[PDB]
Amino acid sequence: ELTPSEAQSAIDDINAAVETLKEIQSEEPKADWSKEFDKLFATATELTQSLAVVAGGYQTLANPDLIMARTHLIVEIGLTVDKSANNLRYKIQKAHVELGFSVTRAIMRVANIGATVYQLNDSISDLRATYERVSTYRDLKSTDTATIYVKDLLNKAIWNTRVARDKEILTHKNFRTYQTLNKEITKAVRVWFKAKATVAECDAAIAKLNTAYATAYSAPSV
Repeated sequence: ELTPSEAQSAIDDINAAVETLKEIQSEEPKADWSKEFDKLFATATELTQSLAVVAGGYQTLANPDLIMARTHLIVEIGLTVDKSANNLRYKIQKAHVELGFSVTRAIMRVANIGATVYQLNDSISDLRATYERVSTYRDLKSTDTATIYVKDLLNKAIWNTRVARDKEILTHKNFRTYQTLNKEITKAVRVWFKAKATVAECDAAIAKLNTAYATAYSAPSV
């Protein structure tokens, strides 16, 4: 009942979910949700290999309702982490602990050789229920300690500034212009490393970095 075409669509959906997850893992490596990403990716490989057997016209006796439930759950894990990364960045840490736990449980289940259709489908429901619940949690106060999600936004600004510095400032600007910008980058790096930095300190570091880059970009070329 699972046709080769349906099996290939499942493969494509799984691979798209895995690429989304790898990108987020690159940007937020210490995220609570990423504890078991290694197991998830290995399971995704086993799942697409089993699907590839069907897409290739060979016959496997692996249960189709189970393979598709695992497929739907991997897709859901991808969707959940993507929405969380994009929408929950300033939520209190409790939101991320709870959503990370839901993601971790879902990964453990999808990799579990004893998983049932009911359990996999219930994991999909739990990811959705957990996302909806923690979405209503309160936001961090600017005086709270920055979570790793806020620190990752600062890190992104640091790296964005380094990339732009090498392509636009070192290439065309004064040595003093380059060095001044590097000093401002260093100030942001220190905030990023300070374990007790507040949300406000991270937001201020981002804003100062953007102003420093603008100053350097507007400098006269030579």
